[PDB]
Amino acid sequence: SPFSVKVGLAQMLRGGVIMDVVNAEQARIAEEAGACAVMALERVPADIRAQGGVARMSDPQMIKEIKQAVTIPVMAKARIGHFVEAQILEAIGIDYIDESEVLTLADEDHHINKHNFRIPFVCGCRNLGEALRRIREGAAMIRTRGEAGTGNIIEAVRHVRSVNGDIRVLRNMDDDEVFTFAKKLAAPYDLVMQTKQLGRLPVVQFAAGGVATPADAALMMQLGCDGVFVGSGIFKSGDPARRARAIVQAVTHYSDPEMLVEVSCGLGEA
Amino acid sequence: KSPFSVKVGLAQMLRGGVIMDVVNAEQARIAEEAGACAVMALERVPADIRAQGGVARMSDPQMIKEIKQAVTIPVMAKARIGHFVEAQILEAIGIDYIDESEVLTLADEDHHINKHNFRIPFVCGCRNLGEALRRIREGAAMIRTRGEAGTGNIIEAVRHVRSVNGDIRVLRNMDDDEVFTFAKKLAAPYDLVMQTKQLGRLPVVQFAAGGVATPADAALMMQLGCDGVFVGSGIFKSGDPARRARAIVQAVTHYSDPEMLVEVSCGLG
Amino acid sequence: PFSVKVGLAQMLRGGVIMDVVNAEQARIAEEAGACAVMALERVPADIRAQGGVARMSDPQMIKEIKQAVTIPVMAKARIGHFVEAQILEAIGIDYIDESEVLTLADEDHHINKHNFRIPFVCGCRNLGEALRRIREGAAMIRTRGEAGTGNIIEAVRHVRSVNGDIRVLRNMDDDEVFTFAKKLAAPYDLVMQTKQLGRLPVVQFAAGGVATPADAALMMQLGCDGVFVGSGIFKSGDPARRARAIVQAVTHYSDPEMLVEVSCGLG
Amino acid sequence: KSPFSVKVGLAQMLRGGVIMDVVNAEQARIAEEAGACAVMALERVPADIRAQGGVARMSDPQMIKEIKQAVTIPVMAKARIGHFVEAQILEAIGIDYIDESEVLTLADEDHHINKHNFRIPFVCGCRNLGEALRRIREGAAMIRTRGEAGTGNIIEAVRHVRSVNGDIRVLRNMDDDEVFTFAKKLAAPYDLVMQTKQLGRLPVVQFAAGGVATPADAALMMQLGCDGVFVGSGIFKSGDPARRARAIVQAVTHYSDPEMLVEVSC
Amino acid sequence: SPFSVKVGLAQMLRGGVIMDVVNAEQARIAEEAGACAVMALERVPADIRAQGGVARMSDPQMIKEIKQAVTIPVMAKARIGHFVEAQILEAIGIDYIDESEVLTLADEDHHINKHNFRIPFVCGCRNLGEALRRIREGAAMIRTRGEAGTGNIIEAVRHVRSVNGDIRVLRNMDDDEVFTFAKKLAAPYDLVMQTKQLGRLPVVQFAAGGVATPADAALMMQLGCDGVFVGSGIFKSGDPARRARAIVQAVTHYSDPEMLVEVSCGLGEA
Repeated sequence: SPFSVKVGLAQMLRGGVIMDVVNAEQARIAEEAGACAVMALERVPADIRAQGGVARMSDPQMIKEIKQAVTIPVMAKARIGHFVEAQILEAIGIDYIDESEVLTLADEDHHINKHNFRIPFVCGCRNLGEALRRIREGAAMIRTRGEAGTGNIIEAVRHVRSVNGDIRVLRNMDDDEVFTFAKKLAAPYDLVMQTKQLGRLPVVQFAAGGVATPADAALMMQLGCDGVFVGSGIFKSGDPARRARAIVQAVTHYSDPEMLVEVSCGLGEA
Repeated sequence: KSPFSVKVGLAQMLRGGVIMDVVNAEQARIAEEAGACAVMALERVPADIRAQGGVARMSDPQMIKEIKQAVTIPVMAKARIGHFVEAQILEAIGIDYIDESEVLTLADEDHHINKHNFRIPFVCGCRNLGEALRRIREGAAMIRTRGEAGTGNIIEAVRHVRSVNGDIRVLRNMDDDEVFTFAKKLAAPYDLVMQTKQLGRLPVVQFAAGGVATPADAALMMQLGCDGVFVGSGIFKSGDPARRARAIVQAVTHYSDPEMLVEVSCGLG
Repeated sequence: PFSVKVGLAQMLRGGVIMDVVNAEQARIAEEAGACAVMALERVPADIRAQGGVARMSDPQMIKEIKQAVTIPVMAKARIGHFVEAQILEAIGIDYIDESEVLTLADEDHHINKHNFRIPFVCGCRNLGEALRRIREGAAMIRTRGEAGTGNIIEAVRHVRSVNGDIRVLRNMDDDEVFTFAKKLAAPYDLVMQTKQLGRLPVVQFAAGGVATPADAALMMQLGCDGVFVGSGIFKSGDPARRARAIVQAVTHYSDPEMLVEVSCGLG
Repeated sequence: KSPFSVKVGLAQMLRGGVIMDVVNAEQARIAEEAGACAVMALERVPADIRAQGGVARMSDPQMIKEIKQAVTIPVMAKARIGHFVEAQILEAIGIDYIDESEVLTLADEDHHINKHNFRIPFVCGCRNLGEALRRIREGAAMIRTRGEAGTGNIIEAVRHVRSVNGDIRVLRNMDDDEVFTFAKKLAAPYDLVMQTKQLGRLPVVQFAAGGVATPADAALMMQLGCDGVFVGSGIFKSGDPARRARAIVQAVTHYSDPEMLVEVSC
Repeated sequence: SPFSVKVGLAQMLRGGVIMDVVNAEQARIAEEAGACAVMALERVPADIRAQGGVARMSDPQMIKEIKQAVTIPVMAKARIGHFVEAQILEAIGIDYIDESEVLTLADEDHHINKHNFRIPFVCGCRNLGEALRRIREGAAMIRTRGEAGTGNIIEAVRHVRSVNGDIRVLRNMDDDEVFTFAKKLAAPYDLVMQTKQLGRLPVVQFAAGGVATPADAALMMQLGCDGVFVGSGIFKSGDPARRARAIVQAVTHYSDPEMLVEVSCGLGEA
């Protein structure tokens, strides 16, 4: 009912690219390049790993600057388990909250109870069980955690293959054996049977962590992802507008090699 | 007959050849002039990949096309292991051969590209016979021994060449009844193992790669049963690249002629 | 040709094969509607117990059973004992069982079954094991189960393992089947054949611990094409009746009313 | 013709043969009559050695002489491994072959008899090629695969035969440059390894021993590349020993003829 | 036959000192000081350990410069297992090839098949079995590997004592027990019996690795060595001619303490 409408809200981002932006200049460039949403944060994931320090929810002032600078949906990060950082973001009037593992963990044992919010949440996962548990907690959209800040697609591929692999195993599986499968996944049985009946994840599945090139973006789409997230890697190059446009084109035309060649050609240093 | 057999055939044309890593057109011309049978186009060398660290991907199509238009010999380029889209892009640029390379950052830890789904032929690495047979069944048209790229040290290449050729020779004479268990222990497809037994060699062209630094190295690989060698930027990181290039070509052509090896090695710095 | 031997074995689909130690027992098994009999001198329950080495049976006793019935006759060769197989081929039996219930004769190699004109049965515990036996030329696979115990638990584990992995395979990304063949240690061409068919490229029966009609029927409902049954049948009061019951159970495996009638008063 | 080559030659005459364990003259006559190419004289069988326990030595020369005078086919007897004096005694009784046997109680854990110091030829056991080559260099004229005596179980004999013949085949095709390291890993004398490469087989007669109980067993050994088989008192622990004996001889003679194997096995 | 003549060639160096030389200046000094042979290489063993990098066969140009600069035999190094580096050296017309462990190993499992060459090889060893295996592969001369580049005689003494120790054990050994001794050494039985009958190594045995002083050289000779190798240690001093002459004199007069005092006196820093 109110969950299905949050699920529905996130289906509108299918075939899209979401871009990390630290200011309004960057948010405009991302919108202009055809990003389906922007992710507002103050310190990038590559400079969070490197500089160290504690990474929290961004200053509401800077989030509001980005929300008023574009007409596409705006997302922002709450530390895992930080249900009050989420309450604040809901109250600023952003479109989506990302319960992010790129920020400093705030509860080691419990995630936000996402059903208690009106606006939809994105959660990370590395396997099907992790995704189903986030969904039952009320996540409306799943991303594969991948390995943020590296530019290395290897973990994203492992995770996407893990999730889609286990979904395919489910489809043909003897019904009598799905009980034990739900135990081994540590996932709620009703959401596992829903996943069997759909033959896919009961919500939008995007790829995140290490998508650096058009070819990366397209690979994720060909593996069965519904869209991709991309870091500030884009804006740490010579012509950010061009690199941004390239990844959008790549996700739109993911099965067209001729298109991938044209956008990749002369694209510089990643 | 089959589209695979045609790709295997295409790769036989490189037998007795030297393939050279080139980062620009200047280098590609030198390699062609020195008698290289093909060039391998990449932006960052394997010795500077190990050193600088960072993620190593497929090269910019712009620079690959510059090298393709600068020579008439075949051009190869690297796709990260399992990165089937980097391969699609390279197929579409119109290069001759794709190298599914372990010199680049791994992109799938568990799966290699399904190489049968491509029109142009692939090179794959291996360290033993089972690894080579698995790459072939995935559709590799040409195998190289992974060796140990960026070091200048032939020791790993020798281990691997000896491992592969060693196991091929064991196979040739092996009781047929025992080849089933041999296929299990190799974790290799039984039909390609029996094909290898019947031929008494690898069902595709086998080159050596990783640590071939000197003419003597190149010739050693050929005397161990390799069909050709790959060579890194080591060539172009010396005083007279033209000369060092020419020397390794001559060494692979005249691998059983000590008198020739002395002449090309003499004053090589 | 292999496909001819595969085809020969499809004729046993929906059948019960019965261990028999003499002609009296072979006639009872045929009369009860067994689709084949398995000739041996010492049963698997008395092999575990008496100890000692268990070999191919005396050709004299096998020939007595072959001349006593018109249904196919099977006999056991020790694993890897290709000469015990040559002898059985030459006696004119229909099927050779390369059996793990006999004393192993080669720890590292199975018979090269392609070098024989008559078809072979082989055991397995998982898909990889079955595919390897098939490529060696097995025309029919049984799940090894746990012979001599009367305990169905291992047969269920193995049937579920094989059918489970076949189902996983059907829906599996083609690009991932290479690595799947590596992890199974199975020949890639037979794995892709199994994917295309959506089942085992030969007849799959259950063996080891099938003691009751309910056991037989459970095997059939799990996706087996038939069952083997030991001398357990003939170690009871009315062997004819217990034999008939298991045949009926395999024929009518989805009919609870039938299973009640044959199980009732079975002692 | 070296004195070793003559002993090697003597043993080649047993090619295609069956050697039978016999505890008396009655049994020795039956074995000769059934077409055994030699008899092996001992007091306690290997199946009753494992069971009764105790120390197993060279047999009483009296009983060996009774068997030697009872047949015209060669007679063999067992010396404990390393017991060079038990060998001296057997040489002096005038038997044809000495078996340096692991079925008897070991007498030297670290050294085998120096078999070159004897006029008559020796049989030695092995489990792999290196072990065989080392026995040969010590002067063994004939090798048997140790198998697993007293059990009736062919499994160890098959493992060992496959091991030896397997390594011989690996050798045939092997790069010459790599044979040095192969000799190191086998712990075998390099000259005998190169001899084995050049012949494509064992430089002496190779028989199978330990667990050959049935005609099918005997024939399997022959099809795996053995030149003959040894057989225990298993034969004489049956109803008609003459018939079971004759069957194994027929099986080794006609090892690639299934129709023959069926008739003798029935 | 052709092996015995290579063995014979190397017997001519008995009582000699072989000197590592990196140029013709050094080769002349070594010849003048009475060296029985020179060993031609580009990078010394002390600077190979320190600078790191891969150490290969030297440039044939520099080897030929040294061969034409002296009338005493010239040796050069081939990496272990590098049979083509050996073919090249044979073809330059040097007198001896050293299959050296001071260079980067090129085959971990196999040494050069030295019988396939016309000119004689030197090989290293640390024990008798290792020496016998090199000899059977066709080595005409053995050196004890010692510990090259250190100036420390300790490993050379360990190895010389190990080899000569096992040769002495062999001499008195029951013939019946030599079979098992050959197994434990992992050495070819025929070469072990040859060693028993001679009461020494069937080829010339020199000491190498850590011979820095006249006293070192003499100690090696008194332990039963037939000669010594010496590194560039000699040429890394004030008067190379003098230090060179001293070690030659020491090996010639190894049982004359009065001679050892005179050559050692005022010899400076090693």
